[PDB]
Amino acid sequence: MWFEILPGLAIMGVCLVIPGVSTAYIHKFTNGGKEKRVARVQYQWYLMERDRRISGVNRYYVSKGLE
Amino acid sequence: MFFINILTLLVPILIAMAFLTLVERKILGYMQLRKGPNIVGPYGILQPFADAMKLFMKEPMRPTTSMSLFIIAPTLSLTLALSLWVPLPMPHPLINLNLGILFILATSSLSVYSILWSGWASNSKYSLFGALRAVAQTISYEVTMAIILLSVLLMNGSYSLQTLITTQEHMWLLLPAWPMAMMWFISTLAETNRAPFDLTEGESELGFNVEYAAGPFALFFMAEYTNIILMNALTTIIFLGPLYYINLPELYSTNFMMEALLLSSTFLWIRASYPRFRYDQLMHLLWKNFLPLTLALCMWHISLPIFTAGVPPYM
Amino acid sequence: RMMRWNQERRRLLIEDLEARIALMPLFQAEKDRRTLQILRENLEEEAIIMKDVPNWKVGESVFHTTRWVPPLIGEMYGLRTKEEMSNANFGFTWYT
Amino acid sequence: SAFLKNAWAKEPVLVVSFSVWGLAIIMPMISPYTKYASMINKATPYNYPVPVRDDGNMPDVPSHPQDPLGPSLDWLKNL
Amino acid sequence: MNLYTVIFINILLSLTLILVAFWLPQRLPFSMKFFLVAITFLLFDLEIALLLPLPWAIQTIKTSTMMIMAFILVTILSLGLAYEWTQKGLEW
Amino acid sequence: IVELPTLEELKVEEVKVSSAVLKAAAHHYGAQCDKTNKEFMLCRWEEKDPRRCLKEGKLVNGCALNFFRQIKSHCAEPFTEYWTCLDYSNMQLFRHCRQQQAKFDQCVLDKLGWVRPDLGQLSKVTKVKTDRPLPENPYHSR
Repeated sequence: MWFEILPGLAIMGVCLVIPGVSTAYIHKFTNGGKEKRVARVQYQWYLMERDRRISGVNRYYVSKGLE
Repeated sequence: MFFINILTLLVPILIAMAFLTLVERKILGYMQLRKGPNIVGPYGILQPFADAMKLFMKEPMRPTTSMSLFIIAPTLSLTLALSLWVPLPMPHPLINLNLGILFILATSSLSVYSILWSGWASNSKYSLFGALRAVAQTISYEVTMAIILLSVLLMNGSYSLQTLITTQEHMWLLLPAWPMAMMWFISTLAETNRAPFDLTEGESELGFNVEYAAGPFALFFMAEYTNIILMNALTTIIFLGPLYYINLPELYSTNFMMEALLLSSTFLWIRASYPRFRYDQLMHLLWKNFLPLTLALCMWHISLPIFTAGVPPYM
Repeated sequence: RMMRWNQERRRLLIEDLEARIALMPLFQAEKDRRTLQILRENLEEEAIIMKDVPNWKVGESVFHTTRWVPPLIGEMYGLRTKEEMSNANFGFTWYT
Repeated sequence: SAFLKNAWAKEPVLVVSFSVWGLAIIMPMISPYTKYASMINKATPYNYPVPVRDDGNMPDVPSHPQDPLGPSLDWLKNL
Repeated sequence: MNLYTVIFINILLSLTLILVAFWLPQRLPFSMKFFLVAITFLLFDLEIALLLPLPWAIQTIKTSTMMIMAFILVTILSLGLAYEWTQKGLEW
Repeated sequence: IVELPTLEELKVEEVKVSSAVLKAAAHHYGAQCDKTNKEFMLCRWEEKDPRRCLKEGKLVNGCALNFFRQIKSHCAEPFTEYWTCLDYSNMQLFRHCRQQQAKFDQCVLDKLGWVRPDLGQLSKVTKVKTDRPLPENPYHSR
């Protein structure tokens, strides 16, 4: 019966969600719980870099009004 | 970390790539009143690994040849196909590229060589012709394939595949632009040399695998199937936009999983259902039936934005 | 729907471009302030190394005009941290 | 006309093909929104708007962004 | 760099396979049609290029000229196709 | 020589806050502090030499600093919630956070009275008159 084709599809599927969940949590871990900034245009890289200089060395650390 | 994120996004796809052949040799089976492979392993789950080990152990005959193409070519086919998964924006992409779709279009285009190189490398005048069929059709279908994307982009505003997740937050791009989806789907069927458009490996010997056995056979082989997925996945981002919620990124990937599998299932279903087109029948479709439709609908997609005051926001 | 969605998006495109428009003046004051510092800091080191140099003023515009001239990223960091240099040159392309 | 008919039924792609070619060559000419595209895109502010000195001889220019003077995009709003 | 890292792993994975694959185991076909296609292909491929900047050009303030230009390009090439059809070309 | 200004001459306080924070309040900073901002900018453009317009620049940071101190005094909690949600997004897009935005914007219209500038009305060119003489011979043309 067709249901036997499912085992194979399942294994494919599980192996196609891993990548999307993986890439989207190894980003939120490396960037400090905040989505990796996407610097499409320089302004953004500038702002990002500015952030680095503002604190520690990493941009993800984010200083606030209390600074 | 980034390395781990390279294992994921690769292995997972390779393991899934293996399970597609299985779900191809069973879905084609049940459609043809037969169980398909269930005896090796449970329900045939170990079947893809089994043939892989046989293929690598058999003598790479290396058949008499230009050697460095008998080795370089297979590698290019796997390298480009696995590489094109680098930017796919399943939820977040891995390497977000501002000109992402041009990367995908360019990387696909390079695979036509592997066919050309493999065909010249065998020393069978037959093969030299077989490669010609694929190389010619690939570039041909590429011309409508590219124009169909340019129509899309102009309604997306950018070349970055990440933008479409924000373009398709209210409706799939199938509703609009369905006429091209169909034409993207048929072109995706040609570029993966799948059935309706599989003249290669056709009556030649039912072309560029003729002399390829064991490990070289496998690498292209792997490449084709990974592509089979990738192109289907590009259909599932560009035209069928999976629901995106910024709070939970995986329902995007969960639906990306569901739509990709169904459209991957569709080309499996297409293969069993249709006879293969003639070589000229195939080019007659693209240059006569599709290219005039695509070029005109291309203009409609430069006009729809302007007079409907809908010019898309860059960025 | 596409017409309405992109019109909404375009309005948003306007709402955030203006947000930087407002934030730019501060950045301009900051950039310049920091830029000059890099030039000057390089002057200190410049003098330190050019003093021994025979009859070589510490620094002189290769261009005789007295107009203010932006420094090349190469001038600003060439003698600074090589890593800093690299970041400026190929940093954005490699992004993050 | 008659061929047109058969053409609609035989070789029914070109017909559609040309039809679109034209409809895209017409809608822009006749539409209540075509004008907006050059405006909506014109308005989008990408490069800083540099302020002019106040000779004090200009009433048109608004002295402050929020002033009741100057350009407005309420056309963009409620579009 | 991030891309470089990914790509070299990509080549490495493929070279690894072929290497194991080779190590674990231990004259005149010519039709102008084919050449003609290749040519047409580039004439179309070049056009694809002149059409690729259209996403950035959409945002151009002119708009009228943009479309007037783009429509002329698509129409003149399509006529090229038209003559290709009319002539034996594209008829293999 | 180069007459590059000295460090002590260019050592002034700055906001030094995460890009997001500036962004979150940007719309109101473009509002409460453009009088001086513009001036610095007009100085900057017409007198191509930054070195010449440095002073105006110190005024810029300062005006903003208090802008922040006032925010710190009132509706600070709101602002804190708005920036944190704004920062999480990768492009720090404004529309993901509108509920948090409404609070702070509403509050500053209760406590500080300041107003969020309507779509536009910040892009429009401004007229600011400055004592600094319209630099003649900018470009130091010969």
